[PDB]
Amino acid sequence: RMAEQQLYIHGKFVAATSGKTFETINPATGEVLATVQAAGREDVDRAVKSAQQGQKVWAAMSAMARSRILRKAVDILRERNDELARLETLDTGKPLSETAAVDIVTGADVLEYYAGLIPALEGSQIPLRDSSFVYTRREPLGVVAGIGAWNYPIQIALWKSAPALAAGNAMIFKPSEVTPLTALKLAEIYREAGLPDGVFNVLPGIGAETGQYLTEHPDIAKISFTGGVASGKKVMANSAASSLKEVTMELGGKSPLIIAEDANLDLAADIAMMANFYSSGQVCTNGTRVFVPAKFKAEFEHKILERVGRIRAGDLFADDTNFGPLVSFPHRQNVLRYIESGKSEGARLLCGGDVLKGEGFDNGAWVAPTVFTDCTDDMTIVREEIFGPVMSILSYDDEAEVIRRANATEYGLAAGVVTPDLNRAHRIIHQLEAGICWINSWGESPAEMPVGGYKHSGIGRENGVMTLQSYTQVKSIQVEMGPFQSIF
Amino acid sequence: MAEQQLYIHGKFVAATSGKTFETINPATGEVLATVQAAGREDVDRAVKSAQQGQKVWAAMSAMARSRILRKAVDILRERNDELARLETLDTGKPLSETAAVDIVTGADVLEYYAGLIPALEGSQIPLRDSSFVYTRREPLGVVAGIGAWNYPIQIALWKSAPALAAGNAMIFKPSEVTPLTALKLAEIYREAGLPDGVFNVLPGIGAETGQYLTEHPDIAKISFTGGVASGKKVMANSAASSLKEVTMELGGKSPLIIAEDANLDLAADIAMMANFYSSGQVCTNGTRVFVPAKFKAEFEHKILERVGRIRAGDLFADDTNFGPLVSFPHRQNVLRYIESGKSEGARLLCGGDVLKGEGFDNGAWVAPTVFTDCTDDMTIVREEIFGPVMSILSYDDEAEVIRRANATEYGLAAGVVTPDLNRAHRIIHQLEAGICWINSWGESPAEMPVGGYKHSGIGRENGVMTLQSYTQVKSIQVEMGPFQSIF
Amino acid sequence: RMAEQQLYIHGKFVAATSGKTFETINPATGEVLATVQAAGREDVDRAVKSAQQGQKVWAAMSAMARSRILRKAVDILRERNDELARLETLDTGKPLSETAAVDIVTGADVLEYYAGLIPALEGSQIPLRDSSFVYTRREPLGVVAGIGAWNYPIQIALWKSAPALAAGNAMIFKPSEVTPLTALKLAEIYREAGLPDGVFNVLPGIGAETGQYLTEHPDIAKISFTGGVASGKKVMANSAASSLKEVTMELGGKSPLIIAEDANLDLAADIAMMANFYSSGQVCTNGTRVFVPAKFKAEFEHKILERVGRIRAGDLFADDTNFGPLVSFPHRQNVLRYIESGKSEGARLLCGGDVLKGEGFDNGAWVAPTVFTDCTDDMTIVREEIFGPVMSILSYDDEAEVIRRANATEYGLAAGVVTPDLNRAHRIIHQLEAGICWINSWGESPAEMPVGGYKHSGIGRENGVMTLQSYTQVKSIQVEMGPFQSIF
Amino acid sequence: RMAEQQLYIHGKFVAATSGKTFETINPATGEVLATVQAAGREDVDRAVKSAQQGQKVWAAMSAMARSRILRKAVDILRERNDELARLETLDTGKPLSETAAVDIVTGADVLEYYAGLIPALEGSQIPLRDSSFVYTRREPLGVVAGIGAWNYPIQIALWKSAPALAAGNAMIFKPSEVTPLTALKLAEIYREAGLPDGVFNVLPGIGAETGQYLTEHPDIAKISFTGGVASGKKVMANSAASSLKEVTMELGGKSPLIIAEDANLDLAADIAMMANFYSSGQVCTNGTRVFVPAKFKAEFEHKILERVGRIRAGDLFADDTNFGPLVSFPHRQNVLRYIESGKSEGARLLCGGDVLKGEGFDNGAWVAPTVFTDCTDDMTIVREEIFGPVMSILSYDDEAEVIRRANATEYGLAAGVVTPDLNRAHRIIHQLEAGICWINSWGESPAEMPVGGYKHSGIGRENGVMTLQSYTQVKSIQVEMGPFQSIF
Ligand SMILES: Nc1nc2c(ncn2[C@@H]2O[C@H](COP(=O)(O)O)[C@@H](O)[C@H]2O)c(=O)[nH]1
Ligand SMILES: Nc1nc2c(ncn2[C@@H]2O[C@H](COP(=O)(O)O)[C@@H](O)[C@H]2O)c(=O)[nH]1
Ligand SMILES: Nc1nc2c(ncn2[C@@H]2O[C@H](COP(=O)(O)O)[C@@H](O)[C@H]2O)c(=O)[nH]1
Ligand SMILES: [Cl-]
Ligand SMILES: [Cl-]
Repeated sequence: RMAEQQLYIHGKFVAATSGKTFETINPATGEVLATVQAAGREDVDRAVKSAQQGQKVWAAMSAMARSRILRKAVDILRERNDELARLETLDTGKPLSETAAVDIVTGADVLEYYAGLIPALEGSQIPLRDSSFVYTRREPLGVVAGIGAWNYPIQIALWKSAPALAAGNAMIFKPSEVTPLTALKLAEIYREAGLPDGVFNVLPGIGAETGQYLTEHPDIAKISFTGGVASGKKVMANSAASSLKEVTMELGGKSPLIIAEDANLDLAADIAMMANFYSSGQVCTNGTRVFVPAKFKAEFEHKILERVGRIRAGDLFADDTNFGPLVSFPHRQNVLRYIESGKSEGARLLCGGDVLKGEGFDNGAWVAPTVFTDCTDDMTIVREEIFGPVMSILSYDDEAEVIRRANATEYGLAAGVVTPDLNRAHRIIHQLEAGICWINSWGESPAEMPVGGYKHSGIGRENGVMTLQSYTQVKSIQVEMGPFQSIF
Repeated sequence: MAEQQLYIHGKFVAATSGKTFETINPATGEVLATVQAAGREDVDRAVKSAQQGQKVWAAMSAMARSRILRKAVDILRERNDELARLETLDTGKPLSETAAVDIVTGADVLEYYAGLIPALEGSQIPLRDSSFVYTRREPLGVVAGIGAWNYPIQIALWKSAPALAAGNAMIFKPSEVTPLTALKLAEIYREAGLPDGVFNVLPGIGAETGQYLTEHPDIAKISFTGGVASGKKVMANSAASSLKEVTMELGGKSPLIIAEDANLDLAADIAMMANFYSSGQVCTNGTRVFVPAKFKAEFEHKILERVGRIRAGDLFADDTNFGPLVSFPHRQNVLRYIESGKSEGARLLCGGDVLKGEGFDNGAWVAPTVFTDCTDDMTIVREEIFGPVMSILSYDDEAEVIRRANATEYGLAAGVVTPDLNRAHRIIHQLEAGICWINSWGESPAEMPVGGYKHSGIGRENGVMTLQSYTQVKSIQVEMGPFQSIF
Repeated sequence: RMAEQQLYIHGKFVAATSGKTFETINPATGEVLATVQAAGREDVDRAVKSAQQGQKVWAAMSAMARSRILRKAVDILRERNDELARLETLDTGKPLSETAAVDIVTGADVLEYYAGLIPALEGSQIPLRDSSFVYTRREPLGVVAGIGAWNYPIQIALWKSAPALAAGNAMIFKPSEVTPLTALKLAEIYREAGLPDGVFNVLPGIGAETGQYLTEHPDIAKISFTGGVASGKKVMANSAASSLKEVTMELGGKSPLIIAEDANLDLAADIAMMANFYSSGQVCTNGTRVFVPAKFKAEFEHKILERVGRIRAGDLFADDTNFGPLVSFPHRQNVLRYIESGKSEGARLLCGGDVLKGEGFDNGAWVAPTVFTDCTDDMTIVREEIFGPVMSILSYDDEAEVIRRANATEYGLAAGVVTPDLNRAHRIIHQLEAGICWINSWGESPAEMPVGGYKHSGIGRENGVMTLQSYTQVKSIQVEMGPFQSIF
Repeated sequence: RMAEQQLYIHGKFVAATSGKTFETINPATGEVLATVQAAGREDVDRAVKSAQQGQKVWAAMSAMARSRILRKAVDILRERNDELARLETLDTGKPLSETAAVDIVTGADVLEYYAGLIPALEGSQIPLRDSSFVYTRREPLGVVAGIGAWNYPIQIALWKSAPALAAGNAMIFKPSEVTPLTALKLAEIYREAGLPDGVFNVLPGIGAETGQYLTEHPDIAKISFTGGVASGKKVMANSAASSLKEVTMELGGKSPLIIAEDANLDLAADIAMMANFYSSGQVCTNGTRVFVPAKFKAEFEHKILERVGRIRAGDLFADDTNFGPLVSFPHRQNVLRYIESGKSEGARLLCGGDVLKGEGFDNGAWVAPTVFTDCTDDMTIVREEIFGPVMSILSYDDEAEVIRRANATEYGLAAGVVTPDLNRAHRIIHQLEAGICWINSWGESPAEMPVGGYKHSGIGRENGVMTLQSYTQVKSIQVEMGPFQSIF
């Protein structure tokens, strides 16, 4: 077993003063991975004052000095990629085949990206007249808070802290109570790279206490939240009631995958598989509404079933395992409730629909890869994000119809189209009300590419140059060199 | 005047609320007009009208949109005086202000954004020979603006100009105190060729019409200007309902720092313009004036001399430069703060009472008021008054004044008066405010982003960035290589 | 006959002091349109001193004051579009069906575009440390010169003067001696719009004198030239040798049009026609090397023959005329020599190849629309810009081959591909060495879109936000607020 | 002495086929440092073909892969700083106190800066209408050539190669024949960092042969030149006559230092010293015209004499040496000619004016720190760049006068003002016709700050984000999804 996990405040581990702890479970076995201390209201106050002190040191350094420190953190993350991925697999249940290739690789890609952009962060200068001009400064916000989710723990920590730190802020990061372990490791790595004490503090805890204490704190200038749509609305409200914080939200979706009448169905089946069953379906951007032309539906169903049969659940550290248990046993219960609603509302179950059983599965939170067909737009499984391995296949007749049905949702995160035709690909994508659109692919999220939701799926964006800027605030300065005229 | 209706889809329409309210002329106490209030059903009609207009509007070319907004600018320039007189009647601000500032600078911002529409561009990012990303800056759709009463038509233009320029339709709710010019603007936009529904105006009260807007599920963004308390309610309800993007321009308690090397005639002029324009009803006003102790007595003399030249009177008279407050309930709140200053030991330098006599007894007048000997714990020093109440505070050294200038939950504006190169930039760089003026006050060019730090605001208005903030980024990856599935 | 045309200097017409004149001819009839004064060395020096004085007034105005004046000029151009187009047709020989729909419309579009961008022209601000920061100004160059070509006289005058003026400069414009008339009209329009005197001066003359005097003048900060590749090299040399001027050059090309194996051949033929025979083939961006798959070549040739048979030469003011004479008898002589070279080098003449004869044609320099096929990469007509209505059709077998052959040229101006396939369209275009690339279209040049040549086809760009910036020069300013340390 | 120095082509040293060599002299002793092979016409052609091959590999890599390789070159340069600085001191005669603190540090600072910006290099996307859009690519130019100067050999090589490589190009670099050695070392360092073979080739040689072969080559797309005004005009002409290359030129200046009437004269004297005597006056940006108010002139002259007496010439490797010989004996002869010109025209010699003599100086190309006063705007030493340690002090009476005199020159490189007054500093700087402006300082050139000349002092800029973009060329691509309409 691991040692009791403490808070990370001001460059060292420190005991919480809340007197409270929680446990994180290994979802493959049900065993306790670690007991974790929970940050109380006073621990949060201590973290903010640590962050205020560190942020001043960090911002006073030169831009290239900050760049070099983050680059050293990148180097450590590349060296420790396999070790960090193994820890992430234990905490999340995701196969090592995923965590060692994606989670830290792409988290570090984003930190590496923003490290190089720090010196390009510039204000503007605006001439008004010969005797007066304006210039702007992109100043740090100060202390910002990141609230992470459990499906990509260290990647989310990196995607939130990289731009925040790169812009000259300190960040207090609260990982999900489900998956707190890699965030604490990241804090140690940042310190090892030379990040000033206090610039990245980590506070494990539960949302109702530690999360709320951060969102309410008067000296936190911005909150960045990743999680479910409902919890997001609550976070965003509480941030306004306290001190009118800036907000960023990356929430869930019900993203449509549109298969065009001229699509190759093997390619379409491969994209739908990767859009539904990666990380056991626990991805906010998953293409869980798969729209297929009626004339191709039966053949598409056959190709999905063939690929589903190739899914390899088992030992999460085995090279050939590509499917894991869900992150927790309560989450499995929620996915199973959705599956039962699909059955009772008349969707046709093509495969899966139950837990996995037998040696090596009975103690883990496993759900079989599940595919429903003959789905309709009013069904619960079609309208609501499930966050488990459940694909809904929907038939359609014409392009105008599928665009309307694709857009007829409160969600807005991602979308995609499969077509070899130039006009159809751009024409359709331009009409879809989603922030992340994939043509003949799914899932790739380059550090350069801003990502976030339309409508109820988000506020603001992550990644790209714009996100570095969104972690600064503009100060406009007018220099008046002419004589000032008063009307009094 | 005739009973004022809602403006929905290019025409005046009766409200379905069965409710009305009155707007009072603050100079006479008389009712200017009865105004229909938009109910929950009216808001839904406005949204559906806005959805229809926005699609027509967004389908036009960028230059087609530019030309239509430019035509609205031409109409606003022509009707500057007519609109200003209506603004004066509704707000109590002197015609000397409304005819020179309110429509002029409102139109300036609309004109600025009209020209930037064709420059609104996405990006393209190569990943590898076989895949690239490009982005679109798409309209949000239907957005809502909630205006304040101190600059009714200017606020309406500063919100609607970037929103319309970005391809959105806007539903605008003016303050119930000052609803009249927003309705005039709606007619002007239509006359310019704005498609029906792209700018709808829904007068009403904040507790009903404003709340219905913040709650509507099909509104993508709310832009609010007003007080801090009302703002927190707006931003909460916008999140609880449909997770709207939000922009907030709130009040402040902005510091004016007079340096030890400042010319005191210049410093006094800046302090005057920072406190008594629009009778002190300006969000950015420099209501905490920090003066070095060694010059405090002389500065107080120079302020008193200039206060003596203030000309209250007929708001349509050329030489009038001071008006009544926007309403009698607001005057009562301002008087509550003034009495707080007296009881907490601040020294009254001038004013502090209502104005009396022929032509003033019927208006909501408060005399220009100056407190000195102020300390950082006083209520008048800590809280926004939004009336003509200057607070003068003494200081000894530069480090102190910076700490005290920043020791506030507000973050809107700030300024320094000094002829020294290093001092001006050095001090300004350390102040926690979004709008900083050196050797001046109040100028807000269309090019210059403005908004608050800390409790004074969220987001910005004006400048290129605000046009972008009325769009949403769509990222599109083109994968020309063979897609690899691990299953 | 028109009245004698004078120089335009400092807001009024003025006699040249050179004592020299030239005539501009109506290319449809041979009649003298007007006698035109030629600017001498002293006239250029007067124009520069006028421009220097006007530029200071212009640059001192507010940004929106400049914007409003250029917009008034736009409004005048819209109102007089048909009158100016008729003058352009008389001077150039291009059909009114073209000049009234393109030349002034698109010239004014660019002026309107830049008029609106003036307030967005901004510098930068760069923090170095707490005690020092840098800011930049985008200052006007001062006095710049534009040298126009004869195929699009007023359009070029607008595309050069609009960004130059919007950036705060004065421009001295030298129109082609072939086509000086609309530039003089534009100068009056600017003044009527409120442009300060001296900000746009126009100096007709011949290239060997007036053009050379401008390129040599020591107080002209930049030369922008449109013309042939050969003449361009001469101008760029003289500008460097005299005073080290900044330079922009829009030269000719031999642009490839690649027809993919999956293209609809009616669409491909329509694009090829528009890419070769608009303005009687006198267009720098024309797609004069048409690459067609071997298996479709015969059918494509038939479709070209059918469309060529529809070309309607005749009265240039008639609605149905869509083909005009070449601008002059010397230019037709050169085109005729290229046609004869094609015949003698073994290319197969598909149609045309001769002068037009008979009533209405004997007085103009008309050449029949000409198409050569069976062309090979070594032929003179394939390698060299003809600037007449001469299409070369080349067969190809595979995609790698056609990209190689398309790129095997010193020219670099434009290119295009015809294909409905998403991957093919972007994949091919990304490999073509040209600045202006069209997918399933040809010729459109939006004000927003920077256009210019690779390799020998140009230096710099016109249109787009970047061209406004390129008519400014960057000044960097460091404010050092810390104590300066000397090592001596 | 060193072994015969070879060319660097395609990742290795290779013997030249020209049969020609030249020698580089140690300016402190007159000894031959090394015999160096000169690249011939055939050698330039091999280098270009090597560069074309390397550039294709380099450009095909990911952006972050290119960033990492340039960052490894940075790390090696930091490590080998002292070794490289000693070599630079031997080759240039600049004191080790300079070369070890400035030359490699600031060269590497720029490489490090551009390494981080590679992922931020983005094109644009422009919607035209629902059925058509434009997007742009910032493509590499291909093979570019940089031609270096002798005063900052490795710094110039880094400032040219860093943006060029970061933008995806290969560069062929020709160092000055006076100082060829550190460029060859840089070529090895790049390869050691993982730069693909051919991406950075170094061709020592003379300007009239090797330099000309580069400017003439048809497959080099851009020339970047740093040197004198005269040779620049020659280079820019030959580049146009051959293949219409893009050009950047960083030439000399006669930059003014304006001392305001409210300036502290100790600060002004310190700024004037650093603006004139660093690198023994061999800096293009030097403030060689020092304008002082008449009322302060006598006191300022005394303060200059005091500080000139503190200059410590001697052993270039001694810690306390801060002044060196000139780069070569022929260059000293030209500097002496300028000094005699000052005497013959009646300028008053305040100090210096002769060679240094005695043990340790008789064998080196030493010139004493020289200050002329009572200078006027028509004097040769005032009008012409000397590129030696020669300060000219000019009296003035009022602000308008000094701005006019500061600007009355063909040069435009730098300028500066000394004043504590807010309005005066910005007011004056905004009116000066120079690209590089310093307030209350001199000489600092941050990687973020674009630098280059107005008027005859240059074309284009170096450093800053704009210089990364200027090493790409814009390709505009229109996607037309609507039906194309032909008028034929
Ligand atoms: N998008 C998203 N949804 C989540 C996440 N965690 C839980 N959910 C969703 O929220 C609900 C349960 O959340 P809980 O109340 O257990 O935190 C379920 O609908 C579940 O799918 C998360 O990290 N991201
Ligand atoms: N690209 C281009 N070529 C031109 C232009 N004017 C003339 N030429 C070319 O120059 C040659 C003869 O014209 P000249 O410039 O000698 O009068 C021919 O090759 C002709 O096509 C022009 O404006 N653009
Ligand atoms: N600005 C500048 N001038 C130079 C440079 N090298 C030589 N010069 C100047 O050019 C002239 C000729 O010197 P040369 O080029 O033959 O060494 C002299 O006035 C010399 O000072 C250089 O690298 N930069
Ligand atoms: Cl491990
Ligand atoms: Cl009236």
